[PDB]
Amino acid sequence: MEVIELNKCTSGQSFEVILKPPSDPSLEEIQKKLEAAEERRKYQEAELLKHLAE
Amino acid sequence: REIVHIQAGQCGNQIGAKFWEVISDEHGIDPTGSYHGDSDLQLERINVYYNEATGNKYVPRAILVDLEPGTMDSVRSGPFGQIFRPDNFVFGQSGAGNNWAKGHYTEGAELVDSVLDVVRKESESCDCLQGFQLTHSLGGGTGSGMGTLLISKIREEYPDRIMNTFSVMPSPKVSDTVVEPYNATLSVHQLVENTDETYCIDNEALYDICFRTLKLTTPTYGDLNHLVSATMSGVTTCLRFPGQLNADLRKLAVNMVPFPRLHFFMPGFAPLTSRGSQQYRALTVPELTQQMFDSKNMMAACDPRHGRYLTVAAIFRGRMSMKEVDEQMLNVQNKNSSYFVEWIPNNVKTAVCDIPPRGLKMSATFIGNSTAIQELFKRISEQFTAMFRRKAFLHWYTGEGMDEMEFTEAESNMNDLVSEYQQYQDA
Amino acid sequence: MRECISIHVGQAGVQIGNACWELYCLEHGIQPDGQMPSDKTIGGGDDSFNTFFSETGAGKHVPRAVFVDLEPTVIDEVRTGTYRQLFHPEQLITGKEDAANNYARGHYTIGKEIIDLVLDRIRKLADQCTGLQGFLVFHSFGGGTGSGFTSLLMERLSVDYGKKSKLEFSIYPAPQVSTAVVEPYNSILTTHTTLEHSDCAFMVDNEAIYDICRRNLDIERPTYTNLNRLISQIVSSITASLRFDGALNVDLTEFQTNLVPYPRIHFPLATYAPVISAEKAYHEQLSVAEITNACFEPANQMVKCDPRHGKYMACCLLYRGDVVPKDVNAAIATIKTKRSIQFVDWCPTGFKVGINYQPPTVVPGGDLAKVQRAVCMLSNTTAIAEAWARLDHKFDLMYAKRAFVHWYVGEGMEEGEFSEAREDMAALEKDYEEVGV
Amino acid sequence: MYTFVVRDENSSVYAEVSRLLLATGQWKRLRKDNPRFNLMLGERNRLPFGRLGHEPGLVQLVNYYRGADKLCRKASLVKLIKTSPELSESCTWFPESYVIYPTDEREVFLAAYNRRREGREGNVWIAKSSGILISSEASELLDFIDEQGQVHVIQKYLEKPLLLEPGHRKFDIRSWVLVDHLYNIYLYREGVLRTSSEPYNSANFQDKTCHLTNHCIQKEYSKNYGRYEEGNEMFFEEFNQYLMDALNTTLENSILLQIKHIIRSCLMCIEPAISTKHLHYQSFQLFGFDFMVDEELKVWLIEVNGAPACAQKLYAELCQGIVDVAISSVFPLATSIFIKLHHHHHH
Ligand SMILES: *[C@H]1[C@@H](C)[C@H]2[C@@H]([C@H](O)[C@H]3[C@H]4[C@H]([C@H](OC(C)=O)[C@H](OC(C)=O)[C@@]32C)[C@]2(C)[C@H](C[C@@H]3O[C@@H]3[C@@H]2OC(C)=O)C(=O)[C@@H]4O)[C@]2(C)[C@@]1(O)OC(=O)[C@@]2(C)O
Ligand SMILES: Nc1nc2c(ncn2[C@@H]2O[C@H](COP(=O)(O)OP(=O)(O)OP(=O)(O)O)[C@@H](O)[C@H]2O)c(=O)[nH]1
Ligand SMILES: Nc1ncnc2c1ncn2[C@@H]1O[C@H](COP(=O)(O)OP(=O)(O)CP(=O)(O)O)[C@@H](O)[C@H]1O
Ligand SMILES: Nc1nc2c(ncn2[C@@H]2O[C@H](COP(=O)(O)OP(=O)(O)O)[C@@H](O)[C@H]2O)c(=O)[nH]1
Ligand SMILES: [Ca+2]
Ligand SMILES: [Mg+2]
Ligand SMILES: [Mg+2]
Repeated sequence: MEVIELNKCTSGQSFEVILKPPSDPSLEEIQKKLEAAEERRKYQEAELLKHLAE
Repeated sequence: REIVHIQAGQCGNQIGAKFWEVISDEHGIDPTGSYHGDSDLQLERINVYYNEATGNKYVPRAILVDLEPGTMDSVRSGPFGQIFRPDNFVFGQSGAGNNWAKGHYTEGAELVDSVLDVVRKESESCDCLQGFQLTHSLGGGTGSGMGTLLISKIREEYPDRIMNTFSVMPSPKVSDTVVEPYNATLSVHQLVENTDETYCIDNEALYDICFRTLKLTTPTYGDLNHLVSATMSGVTTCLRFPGQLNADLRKLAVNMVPFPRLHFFMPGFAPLTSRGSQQYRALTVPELTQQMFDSKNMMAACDPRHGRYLTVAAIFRGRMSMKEVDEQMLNVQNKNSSYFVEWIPNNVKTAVCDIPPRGLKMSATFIGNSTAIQELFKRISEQFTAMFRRKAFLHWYTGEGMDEMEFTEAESNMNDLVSEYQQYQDA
Repeated sequence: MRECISIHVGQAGVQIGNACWELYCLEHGIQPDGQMPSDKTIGGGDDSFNTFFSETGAGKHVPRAVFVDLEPTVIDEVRTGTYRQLFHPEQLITGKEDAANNYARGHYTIGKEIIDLVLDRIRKLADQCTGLQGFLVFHSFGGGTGSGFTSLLMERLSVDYGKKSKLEFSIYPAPQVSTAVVEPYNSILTTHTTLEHSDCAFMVDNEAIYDICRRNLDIERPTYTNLNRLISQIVSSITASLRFDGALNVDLTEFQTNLVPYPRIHFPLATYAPVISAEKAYHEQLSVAEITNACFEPANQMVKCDPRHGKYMACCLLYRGDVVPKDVNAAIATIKTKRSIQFVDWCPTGFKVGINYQPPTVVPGGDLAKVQRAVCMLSNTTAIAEAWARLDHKFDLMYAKRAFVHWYVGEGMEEGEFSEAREDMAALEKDYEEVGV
Repeated sequence: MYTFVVRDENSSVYAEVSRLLLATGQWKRLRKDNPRFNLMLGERNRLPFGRLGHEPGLVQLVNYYRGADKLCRKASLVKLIKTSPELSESCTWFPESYVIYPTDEREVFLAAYNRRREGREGNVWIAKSSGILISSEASELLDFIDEQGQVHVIQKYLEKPLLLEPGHRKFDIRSWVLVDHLYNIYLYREGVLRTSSEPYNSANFQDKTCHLTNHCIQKEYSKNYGRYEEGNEMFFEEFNQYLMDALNTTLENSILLQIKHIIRSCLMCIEPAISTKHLHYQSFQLFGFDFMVDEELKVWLIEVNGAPACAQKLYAELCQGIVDVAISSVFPLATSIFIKLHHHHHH
């Protein structure tokens, strides 16, 4: 019912109609996670190569 | 995204040769290595299996291995024998005498470094090697013993690449020697640890398909191999032609293998039609779908109804209604939902390739990770124990330096594998 | 004028990117070579379309866009496609092998290797900006790259561009076109890690798009091409306010202001109408009332759910074509009496309306018919949480058995991250329920 | 073959439906959590509606309407009638009621309570929730609600009920209503009068045996249970004969016209909020409407039950009826017991 903020231009228009009213990780921390994952992959591969060495 | 193919021993080289004949035909490559096809769809991913050589030739990225020269001489003189890179024929003279120990520890140990040198030469010419595929039997000595030795060595040098195998399981129904259960058990022990994907091709099933369905009273190994090479073509279609699903070895593994040890697949193929008047009969998509899921079309002698599917890959080939394919695949799952584990939602994936195989207007290849595969390993285990109880025929192996303990360990791990399937069959 | 950089990650992100920039070019009259005859300010400018396009001295209009994929064949099609002249090589980044539908492989293993290169190429674009607003990020939930690399990228963008807004266009997985069994894992993993870094995310369920194409475009078996052209129309409707003159949603901050009162609950539902087959011989053109009423039909939503059984926090209506406020307000008045629309007690019951007189542009030879008027409704309704429930249920079924988990642990991810992500989702479902019931 | 799942084990109605479905040989019961079903016989609480209708190749149907609880909870029903212009505050067939919370319409209730007493007219009230207190004193009613510690409703007690003879007994009418996926409203032709066996006593507003007609309460505290009819259940043939013999009228005219009007009015009111007409899944549901009849043969709605049991005598027919119009209508297999409620007056 209540229409507000009516704006018009050559390209179109905009408005609001109200019916009724109401009632971060640091760079170092990121680097740490990626390197810790790489270390776990590295450890896994080392354990495999040791197993194969046996 | 290159794959390196290896074929070891008599069975391995004979199915291997057949495989290259089949896919060469599909990709338009003749025995000389020249492309004579009429579709760029044939060449779009031909790099996966073929190296491009001077003169615009295509050479299989294939390494042929055996501890005796016999079979590989026959491959060389075969239909497409000329296509293979001559430097990739690596062979000894002694043979392995159907002895896993000879293939794995003595005779094969002497030859394995030569093979690895060829593997390395091929791998170095790869823009981005995705992994390896091995064709071999488990019942003999070379394919079984030396094949699993190679797999172990390859994993050591390429620990971050995918290892894929087409493994022919032995059966008393189609047997060369009594020690096949020993060789197979020793090999499964290796495969459980060192492969990502293993296609279990049961000679029992291949024979029964030839006898019962295809009405062949007396199948030869060559007739068994037609089924295998046709199936191999089907299961590798997604790797060889443009597509969305399972387009590489790793993505297939991620889709098919929920637990690392349970990576043994039942392959299937359709249509399988006996000769006569019905061979010309037109097949419908509903008929293809029903047949591909039929136990009589499976290449591993296991009853799918005796277990549950963890994962399934289905691939249709030929001109057909994509809508109809989707509808029929959904029908199978919805009409037989109890046989698909409910704790892996949407575990059936379907691909469709335009290019059909030779001699068929349409076909379907099935790849199932079913807990019913435990029946296969139980069979080998029982056959193993019947002999091992009395240490029968063990002298063939102890003579090559092996101890009884290594047999006990192999048996225990294969029995662990069986119980692991049963666990998820009941879950 | 303030610039926006678009980032397209993985196959879905890239291919949807292709459709959007094709459409943008058609809408702005930019040719495949980047020339724009109507642009009289040669070699520069601060017009509204410059938000998405930079200009070269030779008059080439170049997308402020970066394409990244961990495998080259999809971006290679961009490199040799019809719009290959539009992009500068440095804008197109490719790796050698992909994330294999594995979040951990995309985020940790391959992501670590390529993230710095991507940020360098993004920095090059940012340096060309006088007043960078922020980023529009296109990706799938289900892919290893779309899920894994995106969440890493989003984290780093918050570090390197702390004051900039970040919007997502995210493809939610549907079995009918999906390529992996583990896509529920990847979806929940990327949502957990991305949540704090995204200001507003527009989720598109391939299920909904697939069925709209079958139902309204009579396509028996929709392809990504069919899906993406429809998606691009919706995306264009949403970004039109950034690329044309107007007073509603004119910058990225306003999207958050207008659609997202609660930061975590930042997933607005998009509903679009009309979708009409170009092969439809006889079509009676739909009125403002008819297309507006269609915005409250679940069959037209980008995610199948039921807003009657939730609550609204905000609602925007974005019209394109022959529309005037009088007909919009009349339409809303009657709809409110017929339909169940319930706002949360702490928000006003109302609608922000934007109209652009230019009707929707359709790709020549495409599936969509030209219409005289179309609308995209953006509503922040708690009902979209139905999508999280479905996803979390599939997650629980598999994770209870640890199915496929070894693939992720094998890439160096800790198993604990699964449960941490799942716990974050459980909290999110709780947040929605508290607000909506 | 169609497939279904059972997720409410305590439901007598749908246990029977399940039995009937299986007996056709064209239905198969899957495990509780198998998602690949055609039919869900769902749980009463937190039914996962959000997971329905997302299975390609499966038309999915469920035996509950999402949102129907607005009608089927004590406090929700009052609010629904009061706030809906279809029904309105001046609704003639719903007793004057107020929603009251412990420590809300408490102050509004007391305003009405006064002139009730300050006007030489009855002023008995009843307080309840989904533990019941009938009283003449406002303070007794408001005190009782807080001591219970639960959301409650305070309703005008019908002091002039229709009393069956012999016995001078109170009763209530249960009607079973089936709403299918097309929102057809089917009234089961068999209802039941759940009777008191104790004479109605306006002097003492205890002896719940004569004031509360619940089938269970009569069983425990009433010395005369089963006296006048088996199980304190009188069915429509007998009740109709009574009305003809005693009051010179019929069940259809004096009572059923009103009952059909009330049912249709209630369900058409919430139809926009719960209809599954254009939804990705479909709903049907069985309701139990409870009615009071005063001595002027005016019908009053008391409550709506979203998960009704049935009379032992009527289980077979009703459950078979549910299979016929609600289930087989969606999933066809390889004189009607219902009255379809529809009315289109032009004005
Ligand atoms: C054994 C003999 C059984 C093989 C034969 C041909 O190469 C095979 C053709 C194949 C036949 O299939 C039948 C009989 O139903 C059969 O292969 C079998 C049974 O495994 C033949 C005769 C054909 C006809 C195939 C075309 C089409 O796909 C149908 C069928 O194969 C399938 C999938 O069932 C061919 O045309 C094959 O050439 C020989 C020579 C055989 O005699 O020894 C072989 O090594 C053989 C298999 O190549
Ligand atoms: N709508 C739409 N969805 C797509 C498209 N491409 C892929 N998808 C969806 O995205 C999901 C798979 O993720 P992708 O984007 O293909 O994978 P990716 O981002 O490249 O990651 P990886 O390939 O694993 O490295 C599936 O659910 C697909 O249905 C597309 O072009 N359009
Ligand atoms: N306003 C009123 N006037 C007169 N009697 C009333 C009344 N409200 C309730 N009653 C009596 O109290 C009984 C029980 O009321 P109520 O409807 O709360 O119980 P209930 O919830 O168990 C019925 P159901 O088992 O069907 O859910 C009614 O059957 C009726 O006998
Ligand atoms: N399908 C098939 N199986 C074979 C073939 N040759 C041998 N086998 C099986 O393989 C086992 C013997 O192994 P083989 O390959 O001959 O020994 P190897 O040369 O030492 O590897 C037995 O189980 C045989 O049944 C063949 O050509 N086809
Ligand atoms: Ca300019
Ligand atoms: Mg041999
Ligand atoms: Mg990809």
